[PDB]
Amino acid sequence: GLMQFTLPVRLCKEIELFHFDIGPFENMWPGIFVYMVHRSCGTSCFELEKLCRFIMSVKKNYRRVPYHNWKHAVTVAHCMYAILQNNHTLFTDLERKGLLIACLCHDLDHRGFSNSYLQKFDHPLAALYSTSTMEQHHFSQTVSILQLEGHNIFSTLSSSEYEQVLEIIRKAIIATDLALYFGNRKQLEEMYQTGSLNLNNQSHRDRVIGLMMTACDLCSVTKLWPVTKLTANDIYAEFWAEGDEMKKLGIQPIPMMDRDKKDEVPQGQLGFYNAVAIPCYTTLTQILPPTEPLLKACRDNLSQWEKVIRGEE
Ligand SMILES: COc1c(C)cnc(CSc2nc3ccc4cccnc4c3[nH]2)c1C
Ligand SMILES: [Mg+2]
Ligand SMILES: [Zn+2]
Repeated sequence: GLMQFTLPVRLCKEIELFHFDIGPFENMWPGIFVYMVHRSCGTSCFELEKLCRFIMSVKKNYRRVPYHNWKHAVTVAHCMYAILQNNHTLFTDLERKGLLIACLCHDLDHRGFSNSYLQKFDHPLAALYSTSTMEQHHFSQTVSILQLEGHNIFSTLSSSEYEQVLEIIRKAIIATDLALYFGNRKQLEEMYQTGSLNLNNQSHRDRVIGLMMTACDLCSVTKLWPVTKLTANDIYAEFWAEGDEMKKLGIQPIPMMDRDKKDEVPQGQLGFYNAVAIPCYTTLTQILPPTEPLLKACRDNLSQWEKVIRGEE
């Protein structure tokens, strides 16, 4: 009850900044997450025995893939921590509980392959879930782990609060399907400009939470340049393996996944920042002004990719 987690001084300070990197010491990541839950939610939000057992079961159900791994889960949860901390009063007690857990679980049991690859392969998950295939799988796995004896961190919620939190986590995880991001952001853009955006409207809150999930999920583009650049190696390591497997099915992959088109990475990064990253953090900054450091970090990184193209690095 009186047991806090404490980090070393450099981590205690930098963990509050949007651009924090959680470091290469895997054994510290669970404590970093518990620290963030305690400061974000309270030391009473969860029974520490059940939370610790939830964390270690979630860790076990992430695989050894280059990018969609346990480091990504904790990284995405840290970005959500920074958003919630910088927007103290805008979120309910249930939303703060649900969203950090949602981020930790958002890519559970990822195999390193896109929804398109599962469909073209004719993978069983593609028959079970026709759209947002992996994201429906990730939520399914989250419910499974919550139902293990000793793992139900929500047990002290009432029946209706339990149903509300699972529903927050479900929409939050579905919203990390990038196919759905584009329409979600256009709607939030119209609503903000015509002035109809209303944060007491549940359907509006849902949309805003969806954008927060895209922002946290893409947060490698908001780090210091050396982190952004080294994470891009892991992202393309997964993509190029998928392209290899497309060729095995007799299908030319899109250039993003074809290792033979490495040379076009810098130009592909520009398109991604201009079409997805910048618009995402711009709309998020309009709705939640204190998230501006993410937009500023994203624009810095766009500038670094432009310098790569101009041969300056
Ligand atoms: C997970 O989201 C991402 C993040 C965070 C960073 N980078 C990316 C990759 S963006 C990207 N879009 C394209 C389009 C054509 C390409 C042709 C040749 C090489 N790379 C390409 C590329 N990379 C993604 C998808
Ligand atoms: Mg995902
Ligand atoms: Zn993810």
